[PDB]
Amino acid sequence: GSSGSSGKYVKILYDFTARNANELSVLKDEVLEVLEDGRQWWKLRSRSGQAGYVPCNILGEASGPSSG
Repeated sequence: GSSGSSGKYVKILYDFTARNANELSVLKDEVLEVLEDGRQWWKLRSRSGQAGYVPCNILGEASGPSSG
């Protein structure tokens, strides 16, 4: 089952079009769920239930104004 309920996320900076399955298709101003980090390409997962790899170049730190 679910391990953690409170982790981290990434806010897409540039709209990316997954060239293949291995890749994930995201848009700008989007927030996916980071699964694998500290690696060449991160593995995010859309709300649709899809998971792919993308460049961290477009990735960016996601933070909120009021949320401890």
